[PDB]
Amino acid sequence: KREHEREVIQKAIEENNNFIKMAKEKLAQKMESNKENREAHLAAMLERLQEKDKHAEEVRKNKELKE
Amino acid sequence: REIVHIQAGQCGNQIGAKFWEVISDEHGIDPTGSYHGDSDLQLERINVYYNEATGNKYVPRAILVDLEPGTMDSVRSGPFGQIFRPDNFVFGQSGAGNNWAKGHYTEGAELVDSVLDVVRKESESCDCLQGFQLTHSLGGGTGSGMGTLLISKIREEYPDRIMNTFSVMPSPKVSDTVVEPYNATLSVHQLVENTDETYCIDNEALYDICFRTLKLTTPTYGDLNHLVSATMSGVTTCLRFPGQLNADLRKLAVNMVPFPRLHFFMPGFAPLTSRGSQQYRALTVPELTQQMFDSKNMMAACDPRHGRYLTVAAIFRGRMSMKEVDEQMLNVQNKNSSYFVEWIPNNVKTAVCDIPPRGLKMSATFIGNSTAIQELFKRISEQFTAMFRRKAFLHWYTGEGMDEMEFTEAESNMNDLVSEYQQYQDA
Ligand SMILES: Nc1nc2c(ncn2[C@@H]2O[C@H](COP(=O)(O)OP(=O)(O)O)[C@@H](O)[C@H]2O)c(=O)[nH]1
Ligand SMILES: [Mg+2]
Repeated sequence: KREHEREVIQKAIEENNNFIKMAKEKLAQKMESNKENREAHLAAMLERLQEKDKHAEEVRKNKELKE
Repeated sequence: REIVHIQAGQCGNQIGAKFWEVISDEHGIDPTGSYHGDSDLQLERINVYYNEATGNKYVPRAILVDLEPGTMDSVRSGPFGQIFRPDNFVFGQSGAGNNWAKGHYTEGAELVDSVLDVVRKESESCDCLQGFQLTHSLGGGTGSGMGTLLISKIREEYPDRIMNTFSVMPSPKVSDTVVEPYNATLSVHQLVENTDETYCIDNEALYDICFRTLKLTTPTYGDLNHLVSATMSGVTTCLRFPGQLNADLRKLAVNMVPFPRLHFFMPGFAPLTSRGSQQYRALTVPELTQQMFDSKNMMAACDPRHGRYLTVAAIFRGRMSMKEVDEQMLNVQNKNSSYFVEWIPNNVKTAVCDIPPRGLKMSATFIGNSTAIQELFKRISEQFTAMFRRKAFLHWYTGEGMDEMEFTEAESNMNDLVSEYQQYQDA
């Protein structure tokens, strides 16, 4: 019975730690996943704007080769 | 033959304090711990419960236990709060949340060693320790969970000593939480194995007595504890005063327990009285005998006519005709011989004590080992199953490390106990 008593409190500690652990890891993964996604969305935005600049160069270029 | 007293949890300490209050008055001990009585009968066996101190001061051999300081702080400021040895106050701060697991496995396991240090300190002062008596409820967390943990560890360190308990059974009529049947079933499992004598004090019976008989519209715990303290005084009379019958805890056990697991007793008492309500008319002996046997006077909500008495101990108190007592005691057995097992000859024993309790000129305390007690455990088992079949409220327990299997085992063992009682009812 003494050994059973030890196993019960050890189980409670284990499960409590496992809950803390999985919560810590689950959260860290979410914030990482969110950081990548938001950055990837902003990066795609700038890239589209940066080819509007390249396009504008090509347009001004096309006007000099117009004369 | 010294007895070490232990009171655990809210209920345990509230009836435990009331108990020391009542018998201290009977032994002529004031809150200071000084004796002021007129009879030498009072002091002859006062060593059973009291330690002798400086200035011929008497100090209860009592250990107060709880996982929160609330109730024990109320004890220390109560009437006889100062009589208790301050070092014997052993308490945590976290409480048990009416949770058996917390009392037995986590919160209580942290405190139990401190308690056993005090038990041990008391035990070595004893010339010849006969055993322990515990007061507690089975419906909460501390008294139920930690109390049975204490019992198990006391048995480990004192396996040749008698363990006795006053165990308050939970009832929906007087209920704090829904998980009381869980806590109680887990506790009964412990009690069946690790005590020699258990007085089953049913809150259901205590309520019904207050309502139906004492005509108290809305009884409080204080009212309920009037009955408990009266009963506790009576069932320990033979241990506290000189006598030849059931004078120690072991001889009581040998006379009351034909089979080791069947050691759960129905206490009874007469006359039933409410607090303050003064009684002017003293009962005749026939009246005491009839009442103390009536179901309306049993402290366990069981019908004794639904079972058979294995053994009975009776203790009449006051100035009376001991011949009239023996006549009336013999009449009950001879008129209702069917309700006593024929295969235990002369299973009813009677004692008499000249000193009556306070406020009554005479009284009778009943201690029955009836198979009808199964009705108490069946009732708990039904309430247990109703929730357990849906695993309801179990997360409170699994959260402290407990597994469902342990509930199943406890359930099975109590149902076994029931069937054992049924086996002898049809013998
Ligand atoms: N007779 C009586 N029963 C009580 C008292 N206090 C609590 N109870 C009962 O005991 C159970 C609650 O257990 P409790 O002692 O409060 O839990 P604990 O403090 O953790 O040991 C319920 O079934 C209550 O009805 C009391 O003062 N007197
Ligand atoms: Mg309580």
